[PDB]
Amino acid sequence: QKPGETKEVHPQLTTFRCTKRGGCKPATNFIVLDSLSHPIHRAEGLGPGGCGDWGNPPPKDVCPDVESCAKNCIMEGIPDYSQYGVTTNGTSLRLQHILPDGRVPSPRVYLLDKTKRRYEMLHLTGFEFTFDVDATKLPCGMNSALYLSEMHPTGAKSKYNPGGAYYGTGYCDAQCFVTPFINGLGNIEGKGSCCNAMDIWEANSRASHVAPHTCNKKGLYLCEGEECAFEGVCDKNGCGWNNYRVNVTDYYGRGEEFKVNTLKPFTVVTQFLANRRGKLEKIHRFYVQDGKVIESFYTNKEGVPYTNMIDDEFCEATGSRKYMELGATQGMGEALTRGMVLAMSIWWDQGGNMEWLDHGEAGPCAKGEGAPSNIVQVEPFPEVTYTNLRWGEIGSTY
Ligand SMILES: *[C@@H]1O[C@H](CO)[C@@H](O)[C@H](O)[C@H]1NC(C)=O
Ligand SMILES: *[C@@H]1O[C@H](CO)[C@@H](O)[C@H](O)[C@H]1NC(C)=O
Repeated sequence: QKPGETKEVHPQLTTFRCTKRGGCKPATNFIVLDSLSHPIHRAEGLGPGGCGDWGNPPPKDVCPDVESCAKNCIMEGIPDYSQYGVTTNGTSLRLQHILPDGRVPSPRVYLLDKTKRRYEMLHLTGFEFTFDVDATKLPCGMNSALYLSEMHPTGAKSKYNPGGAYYGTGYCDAQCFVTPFINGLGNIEGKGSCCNAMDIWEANSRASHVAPHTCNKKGLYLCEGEECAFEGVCDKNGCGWNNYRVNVTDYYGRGEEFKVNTLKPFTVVTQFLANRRGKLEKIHRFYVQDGKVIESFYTNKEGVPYTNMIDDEFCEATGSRKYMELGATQGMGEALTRGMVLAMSIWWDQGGNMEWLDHGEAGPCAKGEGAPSNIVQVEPFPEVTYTNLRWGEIGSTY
């Protein structure tokens, strides 16, 4: 859409680049909200309303073609990110789901490089990514997420998309969802926005999930028809890793009786281990709390290979068919090596209560506990804070 008059004021976030010899060194980065979360309205004289809702093409009368959509739909800058539940303080990023004015911004943001015009590209095969988190105010049904998508570095800045990454354009993931704009351009044919995605962190205070998602396409692919579906170009399900699903029920939760106690803040380490030819082979997650390393659990379920790490053998044995067919752990790693954009978000799920994260086989939450109508009785103001984002050499971030 056309950038409007209103100025965009991005929150600044200090992050770190780490090596064993040099330790962790500060770097200046900026934070940008998703393009379609900025105010999107019609050009002067066309009346009130936006340019389409999630899941659909843009409206045909303001957008009959890309060129008309590019002048008839306006995307305003956000001068005060706090009005969308997004604030920073030095090395910390606070995401608030619900505000006191009653809105539910549910923010999704990306990490911009120091120029503000290009996303920070992370290349993590053979390296590790680490962060500290406070998950106390995330009850059953909430999802705080921190992940990588293979978005274009400038947000696909182009003739009809002059805003680019400065405005948060170019979102994609492995779900191939239909959005009214893709790469900042009206999505006239209602295609889906597809790309490889590494779900580093999807969690609340009750459960923690990790999952790589492969696609057989490089970068953002605009799919049509069956390309967008389950047997198409991307792996919807991913290769999931959750202590509850592998029958280790005392690892993570609210209380001293769990090895990772979500009543207190903790550190989350994720290592992308490669073979001697440079291809990703294993994904290893462990935690640090109160100055002590907390090793990963090992699997404990009949029919699941004994492992403390994500790998092809584990993914295949747990039924992750599309993950294997669309590239497997090596394919995930090839996307990581090309370069990925960091996304952070906080959201709930009116349709299914986030059951795949923390109910049944996945956690301790009861049927209905995760509904939004019930979340607000437990915690009226859900939020998450991420602090000291840092990445680099194996063994150097913690
Ligand atoms: C920013 O962080 C410092 C602690 O490092 C804290 O003392 C201060 O209250 C924080 N600022 C805001 C606006 O919360
Ligand atoms: C789950 O773990 C318990 C031990 O805590 C064990 O008795 C049970 O057999 C395990 N279940 C499966 C399906 O392996």
